[PDB]
Amino acid sequence: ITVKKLGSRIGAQIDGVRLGGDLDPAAVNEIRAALLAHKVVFFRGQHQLDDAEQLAFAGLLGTPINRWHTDVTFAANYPAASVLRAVSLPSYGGSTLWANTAAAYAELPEPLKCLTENLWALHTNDFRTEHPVVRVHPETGERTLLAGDFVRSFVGLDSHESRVLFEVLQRRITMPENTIRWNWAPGDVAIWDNRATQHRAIDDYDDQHRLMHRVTLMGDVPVDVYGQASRVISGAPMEI
Amino acid sequence: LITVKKLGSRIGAQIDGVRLGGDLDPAAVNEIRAALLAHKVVFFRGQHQLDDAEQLAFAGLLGTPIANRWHTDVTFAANYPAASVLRAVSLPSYGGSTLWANTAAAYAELPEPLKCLTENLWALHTNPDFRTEHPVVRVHPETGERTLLAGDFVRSFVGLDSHESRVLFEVLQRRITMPENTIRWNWAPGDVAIWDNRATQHRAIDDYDDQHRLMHRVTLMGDVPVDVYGQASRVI
Ligand SMILES: [Fe+3]
Ligand SMILES: [Fe+3]
Repeated sequence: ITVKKLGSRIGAQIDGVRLGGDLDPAAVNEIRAALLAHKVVFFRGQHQLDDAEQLAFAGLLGTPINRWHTDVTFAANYPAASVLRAVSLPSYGGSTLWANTAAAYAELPEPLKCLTENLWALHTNDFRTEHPVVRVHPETGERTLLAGDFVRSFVGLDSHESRVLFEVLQRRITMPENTIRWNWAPGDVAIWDNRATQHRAIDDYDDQHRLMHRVTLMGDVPVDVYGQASRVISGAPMEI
Repeated sequence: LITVKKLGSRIGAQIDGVRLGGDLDPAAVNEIRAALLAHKVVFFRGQHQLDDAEQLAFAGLLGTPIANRWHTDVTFAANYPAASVLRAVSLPSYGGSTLWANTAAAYAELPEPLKCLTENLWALHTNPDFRTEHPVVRVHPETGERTLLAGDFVRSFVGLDSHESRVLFEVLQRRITMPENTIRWNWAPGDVAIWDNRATQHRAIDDYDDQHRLMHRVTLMGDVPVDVYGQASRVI
């Protein structure tokens, strides 16, 4: 199977694969590895995928369970990844954005690294979690920025400071050079590494009917560059 | 003779029981120097005898004789002044007060993430074509206190873009100039101020309309800053 790089920082297309439960572990590995490298990966023409068969496919990768965000970061062990398929699409608009939060850390100036490495944030939805702003990716070892719309404030700074620094970091993360905007066709499937991305839907299709189907994979508790784990202030962990 | 009286919990003190001038006791000079370094700006009242001559001579006893935006003096230069001695000559009928902020306390009260940031940030200062790259945290060469070096002569932070620079500059300045960290002085005739330019910012206030206001300043030579790693500011 084949992997086409869609831009220099994020995104790839994968060809030669019919997604579903029957996949050869060597293929499944190539996909996993493509996902970890490119952060978000696309398959086209998967018209045969239905609800049951998406789930089944998801199951080979891990364990099934508007504004820029990482999914369910108001919880401690937020998802590692999702598989999203187009079901019915609008006649125009409806594209989706992803940003690479590992590339975004790696390109911080040294002073902003020192800042983010030591910075922690309260995320909320009731769910309240203090997470580090820089996590060590458990599979890749890359440090990734952890922020997005669930953030309420930063631990130890005031309102005004929190909001300003939040915007500084979000502007780097969402800089067009670090993002991919996907135009959805029928039979499109997307898979993203939620431990190294943010995403955002675009509401540019007037009130048109749109329906996607998503399967989400269970993820772990972030740890910072010192090994300290996120802290539950409020709410339960996610469970299967 | 001399007493030093705290004027605010973070900055400022008045010193009485001292006629300023070239004639001062070395113990008296030292007790002033001490207060200046602890309190960042100090004030002497009723110094009606002082004149240009006696101020310069007094200034000479402290070190070596060389505005309504918040700034540290002459930071576009590498070896910017350590301190200044300033006397009211002619004050307006209203207005004319002056602000100082304590840039050592400002550093010290930074959340640690922000200390990390500032310990590693360098700023380009400019002004007739002066340009220096200063650390944002300098190590005070007499007290060893770490102090924020910023103010209006800053154009940008090194390795950061324009938007970022501005935004972080404003985050810093907001902490530095928080009213709890500042002193606003109402000048009376005979008043003299001395401030440590290595641990302050100051600001004049233009709330006296047209009027004439005249002060006399004697500035003292300071050395080049170094960061917390020993690195010197670099002339461009
Ligand atoms: Fe989402
Ligand atoms: Fe000045």
